[PDB]
Amino acid sequence: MILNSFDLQGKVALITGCDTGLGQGMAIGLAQAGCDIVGVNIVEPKDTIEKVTALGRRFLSLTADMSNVSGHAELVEKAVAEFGHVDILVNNAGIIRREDAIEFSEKNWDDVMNLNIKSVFFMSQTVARQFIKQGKGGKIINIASMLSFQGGIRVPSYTASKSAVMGVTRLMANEWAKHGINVNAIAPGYMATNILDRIPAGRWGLPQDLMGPSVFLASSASDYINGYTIAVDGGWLAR
Amino acid sequence: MILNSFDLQGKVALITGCDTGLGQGMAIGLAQAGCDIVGVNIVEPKDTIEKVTALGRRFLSLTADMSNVSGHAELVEKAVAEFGHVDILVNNAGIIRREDAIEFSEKNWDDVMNLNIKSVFFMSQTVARQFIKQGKGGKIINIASMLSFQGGIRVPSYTASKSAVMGVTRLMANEWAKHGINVNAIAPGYMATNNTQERSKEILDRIPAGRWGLPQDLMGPSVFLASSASDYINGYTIAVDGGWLAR
Amino acid sequence: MILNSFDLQGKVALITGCDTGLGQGMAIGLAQAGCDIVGVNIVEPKDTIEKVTALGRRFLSLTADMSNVSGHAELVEKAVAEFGHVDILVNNAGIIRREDAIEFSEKNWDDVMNLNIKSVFFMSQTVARQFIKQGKGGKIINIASMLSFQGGIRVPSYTASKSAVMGVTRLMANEWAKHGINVNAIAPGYMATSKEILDRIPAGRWGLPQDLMGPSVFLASSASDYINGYTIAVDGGWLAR
Amino acid sequence: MILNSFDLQGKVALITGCDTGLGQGMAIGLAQAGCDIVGVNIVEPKDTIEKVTALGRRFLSLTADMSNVSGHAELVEKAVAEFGHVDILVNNAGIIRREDAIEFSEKNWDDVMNLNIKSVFFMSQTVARQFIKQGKGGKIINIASMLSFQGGIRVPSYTASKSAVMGVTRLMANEWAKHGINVNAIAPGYMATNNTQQLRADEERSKEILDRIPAGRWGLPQDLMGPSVFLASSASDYINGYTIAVDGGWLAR
Ligand SMILES: NC(=O)c1ccc[n+]([C@@H]2O[C@H](COP(=O)([O-])OP(=O)(O)OC[C@H]3O[C@@H](n4cnc5c(N)ncnc54)[C@H](O)[C@@H]3O)[C@@H](O)[C@H]2O)c1
Repeated sequence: MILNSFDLQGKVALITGCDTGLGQGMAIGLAQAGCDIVGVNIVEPKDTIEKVTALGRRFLSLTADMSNVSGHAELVEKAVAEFGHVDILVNNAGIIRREDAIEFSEKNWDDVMNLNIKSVFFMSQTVARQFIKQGKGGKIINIASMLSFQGGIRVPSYTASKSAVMGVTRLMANEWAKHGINVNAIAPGYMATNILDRIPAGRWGLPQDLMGPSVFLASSASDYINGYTIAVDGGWLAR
Repeated sequence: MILNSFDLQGKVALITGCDTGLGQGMAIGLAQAGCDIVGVNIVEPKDTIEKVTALGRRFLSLTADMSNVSGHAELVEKAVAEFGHVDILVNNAGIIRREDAIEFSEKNWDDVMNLNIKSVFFMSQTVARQFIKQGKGGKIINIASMLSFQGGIRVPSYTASKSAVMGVTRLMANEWAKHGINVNAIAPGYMATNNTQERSKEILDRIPAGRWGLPQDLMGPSVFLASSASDYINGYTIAVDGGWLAR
Repeated sequence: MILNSFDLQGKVALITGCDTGLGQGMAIGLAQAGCDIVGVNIVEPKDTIEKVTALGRRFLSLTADMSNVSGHAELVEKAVAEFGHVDILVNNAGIIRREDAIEFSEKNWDDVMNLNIKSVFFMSQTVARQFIKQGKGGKIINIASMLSFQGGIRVPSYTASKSAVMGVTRLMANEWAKHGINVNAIAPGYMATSKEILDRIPAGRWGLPQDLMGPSVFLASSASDYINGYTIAVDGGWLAR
Repeated sequence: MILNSFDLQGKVALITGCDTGLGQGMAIGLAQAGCDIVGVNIVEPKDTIEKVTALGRRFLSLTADMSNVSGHAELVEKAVAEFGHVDILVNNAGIIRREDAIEFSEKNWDDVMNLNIKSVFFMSQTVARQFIKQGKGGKIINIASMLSFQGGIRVPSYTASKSAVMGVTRLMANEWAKHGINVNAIAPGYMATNNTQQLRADEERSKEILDRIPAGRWGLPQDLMGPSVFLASSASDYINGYTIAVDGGWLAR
């Protein structure tokens, strides 16, 4: 029965950057579908923890700067100790820096790239090693952007990193499919979080809009989807 | 709770070409998710009917050449009687003709384009009107292809039609989002069906999944795109291809 | 010497739909680069002929409905008889029909598809047969749209046909590239051929027929020999935004 | 008269990585079209200098590590001092590192990203500042890849960087097109240069790729001369933010 394919009962999902907005939405969405949650945040995710534990699921709350790639192995070791396994990774921790391209600083380049693409690759690598050891496959969900498709303005490192996310998602699928690993991405549109007439849906997107697609991509219901980016954008890219 | 968003209890789904292969899979998947099915076919979908009814769901079997666009209005009327509404449409009925591009006949062009794109737009329109009348939105799922993205060989009208499907999917979402209608597409990879019956091994080694797709692989994605779980996805094509486009 | 690679002296270009605007621009640009021109139009391209012949180039004006695919072999035979060979095809003849998608007529579907994609495929087939006979390769330039990439509104058959153009361009390259035939497309942006739209064009101006002269000469020349199956946007940055 | 639009007489082009292969091809093509050339290389590009000067054009040879973004301004200042202006930038300097993704080292990440995307953005920024000062527009040509479109294997930082090139090309156009600056990219297909040397030595793999190139041949440096001149010229003035594949039909197949 196909509805069972969406059910994430007994699954363990590690979501970086889930204290608020989109990442919170996705963490709560995965918990609602049955996942226990490991969070990695720089801010304590109390509201998320309350909402996750209120569903009767567990939340392991890890505090770390995701840009420190040497730190990743331990984060995943702790998750594995606490739950026995890690099944799903959502690489949502990210930042944006706005400055005219002609003035753009090296700091505003490095900080964004270090988090939005470099740490995404290395965290995916770290978790994939654990998936392989487990031998039962795994799911990775990266977070792309409309700026994976279009250039935008004043955010060169964000556009670069998000375009890179879409590309590296393809490579990870190509290389790791043999390990039973799916790697896909969600590209949110313009979301009401920390233009409107160009959205066919006529509304801003919300964290709630990412719950369904994230459960879908985290579940057996999307097993033959791999290396692909799915726009959750109210039709932005269509117009 | 989010798992309730995938539940299609009480919905009616019209699927074209569901007697076999991919369409059969989507019809059955939609039925398992709670849908009553309306089939439109050239041959009786006997197996599909038995599997849909075995789940305690209803199946209306309509028979028609989908390429006849004047006959679409009636098919939707027949559905609205009996079931009372139509909430979901899957435009899966299609064909392919293989012939060297330099020799390609007008017949092999028209036959493919009439079904694969023309009939798809006009059926979507017909069902869209019904959606608007009903006033509670709706879902359309078109079927794209790897040949919406890549050219292939010896199938100019197929590549043309499937590329056109990806594009009209965008327009229909743009124009009809205001009516609460989501129009998306699934692009299957290389699937084991009648459509694809050592050349095989070269392709297979370029599918990261390492296996042909199956009708079962479209059940999850089709239920997803037919449900509230995908409400902010519109005008978009999702590849279900085992990583083909990634390689 | 690379500038020689852009020189189209001795070449013959068949352009459909070149009486005005973009098609006229492309025919003139090709003529400026050295091409003699064969036009196919519904009416005499009088102004285009004047401009081409003023450059010292030949113009053969054929009058026909490009949507009649049974007529193509004759059009190509006439071009080959007049000049001895045909080297370049530009499939510009096209139309658009605007009408709400929910009300869209079958006539406004058929009319647009017959010309914008069906005739494009069959004209390309017709000319490709001639290219293969000649044995010196050839060039096909199809005309795509921003609506090959985006949906638009009120023009279902236009979007269908132009999305199809981008796809069939890929397939024709796949099959014919081995013969030295290059099949590519130009996707013009918003051309002068309101403020809301300009503010989303990075270049901050409408495109002009002259903006297609360089790209069409490039894709018709030796300078683009390893480009095949590809659509090039000439859009002032529209798709980037 | 349109052929004049391709003529780069009086123009000055700065090409990074033009000692060999693709970059050398583009430098020579630009020089054949009339450009004086500024090279930025790790060693003196003797062959390229020979060929460019034989055409009657000037070659300013700069030796520098393009990954050092602090040194870019000085490179451009030298160019401007020599010729009075810089009109065209080709961001060709790049590397690739092959290693299983599951094992991929931090070094193989950083070295590739630093050159292939970071330095590309900052060199573009440096030259764009000069274009704005001059007030006569300018051309930037970035170098994408088939791996801007497809994933590949064993080269995560390459795929990341080249996908990022396609994206930043869009943004740079968005911001700078108003100044008559055109930022575009060329995506070479499978070209017979050092980067495909190992691949081409494997007879079996070589044929599997070649059989999937519709043109039925590998690309060569000469195949980028025309497209680079085009993108560096007034003939492409309404093309902006776009990546053009020079791939013999690879992406079409
Ligand atoms: N590898 C693949 O199988 C693949 C890949 C991409 C897209 N597709 C598309 O998926 C769809 C399903 O094809 P398939 O793979 O199951 O093989 P298929 O040929 O068995 O499916 C075609 C379906 O359409 C029906 N049909 C044909 N002509 C019709 C007509 N005139 N009116 C009504 N119904 C008609 C057939 O009876 C059948 O049920 C098609 O649109 C196909 O082009 C398939």
